[PDB]
Amino acid sequence: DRFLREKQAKLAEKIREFNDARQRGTPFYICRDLADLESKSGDRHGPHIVEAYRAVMEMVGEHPDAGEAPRERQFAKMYLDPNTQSANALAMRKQILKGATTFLEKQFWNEVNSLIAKYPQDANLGGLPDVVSKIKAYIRLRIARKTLVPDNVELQQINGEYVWAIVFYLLRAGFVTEAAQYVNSNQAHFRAIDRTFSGYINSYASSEERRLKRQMQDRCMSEYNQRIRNAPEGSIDPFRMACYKIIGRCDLSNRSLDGLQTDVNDWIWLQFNLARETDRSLELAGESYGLAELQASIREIGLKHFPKTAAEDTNGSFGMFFYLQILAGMFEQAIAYLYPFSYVDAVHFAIALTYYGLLRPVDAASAGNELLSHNTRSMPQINFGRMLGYYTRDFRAANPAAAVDYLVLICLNADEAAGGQQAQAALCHEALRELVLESREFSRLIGDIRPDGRRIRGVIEERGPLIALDDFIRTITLQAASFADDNGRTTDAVLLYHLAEDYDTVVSIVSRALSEAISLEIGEDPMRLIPVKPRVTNAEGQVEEAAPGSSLSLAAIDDPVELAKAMMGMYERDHMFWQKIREPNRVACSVLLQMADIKSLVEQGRWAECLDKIRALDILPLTARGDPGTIRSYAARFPSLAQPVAINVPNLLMWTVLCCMRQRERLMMDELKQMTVDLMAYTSQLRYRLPPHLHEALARASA
Amino acid sequence: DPTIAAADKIFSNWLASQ
Ligand SMILES: [Cl-]
Repeated sequence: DRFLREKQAKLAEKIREFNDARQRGTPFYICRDLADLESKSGDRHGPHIVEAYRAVMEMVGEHPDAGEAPRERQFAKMYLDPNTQSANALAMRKQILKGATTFLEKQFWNEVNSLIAKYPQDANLGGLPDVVSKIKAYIRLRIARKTLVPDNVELQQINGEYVWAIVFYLLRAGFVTEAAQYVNSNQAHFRAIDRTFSGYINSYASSEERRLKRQMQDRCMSEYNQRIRNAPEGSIDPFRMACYKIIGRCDLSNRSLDGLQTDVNDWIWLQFNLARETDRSLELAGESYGLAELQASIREIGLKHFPKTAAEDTNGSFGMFFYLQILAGMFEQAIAYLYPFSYVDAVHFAIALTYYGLLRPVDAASAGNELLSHNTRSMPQINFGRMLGYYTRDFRAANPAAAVDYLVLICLNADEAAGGQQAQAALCHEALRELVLESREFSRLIGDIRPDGRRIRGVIEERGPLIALDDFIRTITLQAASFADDNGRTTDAVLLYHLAEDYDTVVSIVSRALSEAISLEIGEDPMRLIPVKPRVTNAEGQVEEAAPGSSLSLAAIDDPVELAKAMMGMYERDHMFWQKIREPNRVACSVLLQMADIKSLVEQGRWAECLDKIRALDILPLTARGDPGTIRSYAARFPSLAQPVAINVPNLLMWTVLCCMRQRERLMMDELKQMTVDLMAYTSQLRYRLPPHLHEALARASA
Repeated sequence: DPTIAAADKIFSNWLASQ
């Protein structure tokens, strides 16, 4: 769980680099990279998954040392073609076999070189050692180790060289041409021991299909039956049999290397080497062995030799079977088989494959299936969408950016090839929508605000190109905004409603939060708001390109007054926002700000100023001395006043009255005491629109 | 049958080598 948490971290960042590369057009090698990470994490099943990755590399054409890599989903159209009897299908099947056969030849060839490099003086090669020369050296070293053959078997020799061993191990290493031309370099010597073989191997090396001419195939098969199949034991060089099995595909019913010293990799190689696909409607029973039969073989080996659950596993052998299923292009089954043993590896390997288009996804209509299901055509499907979303719920709460990287990968299957082109893109949207509503990181996901009101694009809309992205971001903002205004999260609501360009609503929200703060008595603790989540988490020991004050998010605003000033500040400086705010609304907030200031003066202890700013409001009749008539003029204005303003008139009085009575304390005095009681007339005339018993508290503070 | 019987021999032997 701890070493795992680290593994998930390094992988998550690679998936970050991955998406940056896809968007910018930078060369990227997903399989090569994912393999490197897996080889450095030291799992027991590691090496098998590393091998599988590299097998897919050879299959797909991911060659970093040549700056060559296939385009995004280059095989989707080919692999996802439902018509199993199409040109696309036949080509896809061929490439799997070719890739696996090629990979398994390279695998062996590397061993040959390693063994030679381990014994240089013994190898004794010339100035420009050719492959044939290296193979002979490899045979020599095997001989010295007594690991070339099983005892009691004598091999045909020529000048001290086991000619058949040399031919076989050249075919084993994929050097078919060099095998044929080695025989041709020794025509006479081969003519003496086998007059027909040269003809067969030359025909074998001259074609793309690695097949013999029909006429030759008949002759080779007959000969193999009459002179080799049922011959006295030890009457035939074990390697010669092997060469015939390979060259002539003799005895496909027994795909094994009995007389030879072989391991599991030699067996696997033989299976792919002998496999052939055909465009012909029919094949002879004795020549019928392609990928379908090969896959069927691997399938049965799984049930018989390997575990399905993690409780049945012990030493990490499940990796071998996953590896086999990959070679065979049983991709959906391979991933489904691995998930229980290592869901992390399963998830990322599925990403690697889906990127190239080698993983059949469920359609959107059946997006509620278990990991592995089958479609109408009985073909295996992986629920890529759900698998990802499910995977991100191990860290989306404490790392929403990483979660966005994965959810975006859902749109890999959202192209013309997948079939459900736009339905898969819709799934990705909902996955991201449920992420935004579930988290409070709006400054990160949707965007932040600069002092002048300009938006700082969020992570999601920057990944727009990678998810078919207009109104989606605008939509999820409005709902996330309404959800915040209704649930009393004032700061989030202001952030979101501004991003949605609903500036008028923003003013109403700050007016309300500011109105509530003004109402509280002078003495209570100041009203505090929960600040929006910061857009960046600058850290100890780390650098902060994002300095405080550069955005609303990094302003740490938790005071309704400071909030109102900030938003009203930018809205009034730029006429663009201003004209989009209703006059009564903007004017109301302005009045509230004055009120908050008037309140600050009282709580501070400045009487002279209080009176002035209150007089400046021109809401109360405070220039009248005893005038009965003018009072009415203002009483009729009350209903016109905005709610959030009117609701604090009761508070104003208590301030205006208290301050005036204090002013009496420090003609002028008589006049001040006059208005003081004049307010007490203001209330009365409109007493059934203020609190019930304000007088008694008012007159009290009035001595 | 021979190929199937042979595969069993190679993988059984391989498993025991773990
Ligand atoms: Cl074998």
